Amino acid sequence: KPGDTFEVELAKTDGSLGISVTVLFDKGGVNTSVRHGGIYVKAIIPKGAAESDGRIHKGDRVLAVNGVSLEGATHKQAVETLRNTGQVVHLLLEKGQVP
Repeated sequence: KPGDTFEVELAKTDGSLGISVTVLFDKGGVNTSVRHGGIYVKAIIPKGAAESDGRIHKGDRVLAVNGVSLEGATHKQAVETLRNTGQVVHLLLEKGQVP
């Protein structure tokens, strides 16, 4: 559903995740304005990964990484955790909105 939680198994082919995420670019919130934002996939850069698996698009909400809630994280901290994770990263997402 367009706000469902899916722990996506995002497998890195080589050059890290294909998702360029932001924490939240403050323009309110595409689902959570009164609530804190998590992390958002801003875009997909080739690689494979998100685009290849075909789950994540340029607007899905990232809640966490394998249950490690990204609440109050800046985009870098999210990605730092996404770099601490190995070849296949599990991310806890919610369906976002597309551009």
